Amino acid sequence: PRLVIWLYQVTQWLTEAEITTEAIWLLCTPEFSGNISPEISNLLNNLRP
Amino acid sequence: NGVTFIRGGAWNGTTAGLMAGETLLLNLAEMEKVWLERDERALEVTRTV
Repeated sequence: PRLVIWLYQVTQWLTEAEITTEAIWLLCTPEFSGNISPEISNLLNNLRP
Repeated sequence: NGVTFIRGGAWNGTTAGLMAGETLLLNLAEMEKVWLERDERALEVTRTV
């Protein structure tokens, strides 16, 4: 019952706040690609000097 | 010979070359400050050989 109440509350909040499940996954997931992205490369290049 | 102020990277592709002049202005200001702080009135000696 605790798990079901947690699921119900989370889904209700997501529906109210207009956030899709994919968005919350991308927000709170611990997994990452593991490859340096172009944004990080630009950040490093502009930060080194 | 060890002092270096123009370190490159002024023309960065992220900004398409804009804001180039500001970096040179900052470097010139740093150079002027370094010159002012370390300036000194030198002693004069004349030698006849």
